[PDB]
Amino acid sequence: MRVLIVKTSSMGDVLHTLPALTDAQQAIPGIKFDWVVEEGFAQIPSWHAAVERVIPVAIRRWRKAWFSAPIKAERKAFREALQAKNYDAVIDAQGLVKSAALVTRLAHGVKHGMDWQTAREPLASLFYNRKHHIAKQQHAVERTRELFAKSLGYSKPQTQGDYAIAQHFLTNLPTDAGEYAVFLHATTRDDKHWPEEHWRELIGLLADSGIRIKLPWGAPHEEERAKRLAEGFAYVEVLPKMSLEGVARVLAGAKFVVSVDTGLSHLTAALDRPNITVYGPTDPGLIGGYGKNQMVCRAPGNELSQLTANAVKQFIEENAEKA
Repeated sequence: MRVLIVKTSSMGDVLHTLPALTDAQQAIPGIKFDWVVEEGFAQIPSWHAAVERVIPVAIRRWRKAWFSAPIKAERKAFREALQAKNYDAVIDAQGLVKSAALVTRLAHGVKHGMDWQTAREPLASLFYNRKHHIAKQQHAVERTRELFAKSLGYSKPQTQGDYAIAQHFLTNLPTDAGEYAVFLHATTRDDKHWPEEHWRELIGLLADSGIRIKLPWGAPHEEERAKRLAEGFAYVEVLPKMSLEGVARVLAGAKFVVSVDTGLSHLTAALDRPNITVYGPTDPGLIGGYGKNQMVCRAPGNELSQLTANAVKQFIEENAEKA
């Protein structure tokens, strides 16, 4: 059986889809999935054993010069790749009209997706052959697991979802795995960041522990902050720029992680690494991580400036058993 997955964006949304493939591979021996995903996240699906072909898209980039010869060429190559195989099922786990009309609609095979009552955008339901009702009030991971189970004819397992991508890295973990923690400081919005002053204080508190701390960056402003945080601490290192797979490997080797609500926090969760995520303006109950060793640290008044490093360390210490 070969199934096509349409779930292109939000690194977190892509990662939250992994447990459903695991369920499926366990219920349907031999099943393989092809996956249409945004180019920036294309490496993620390749880490799962049940994935065969990864078909990258770049909707936002293409949208800015849609009919230019270059993009025109890219899109043609994309449509040809997308329509090459006749699938036993196409599962749109995105539920957005944009991706349903540009991708799902063009695939060959019975198309499954969320119904009018439960799709992110109700109208998206019209592009599917099979509309499944997936209760909105549950974690995104469970919703996708339910969708796959309903689309493929098996009951969703009662056990904790398993992303099953850690095994891809365990074979080649960094030589210093377990000797360091990773602090994920970069995110998408001013108020979602934990003040640098606090990050530095937390780092200071771990000075005599013997632990090393590594800081990632992917953009100049992020590197600049990383350098400011590492300034003065010999046990802190600013990582070189790397691919998503590269940072995933670093995360795979971290004893634990402290992070803000950001894409890499969801990656950390997918790799089964103990993680303390600090929340302010965003609600963990609505958009938090899935993983069991994923810990939620709420800032007082949903204001991260109010979250002290002492509280975060105290938090790490009373949740140490989890880590």
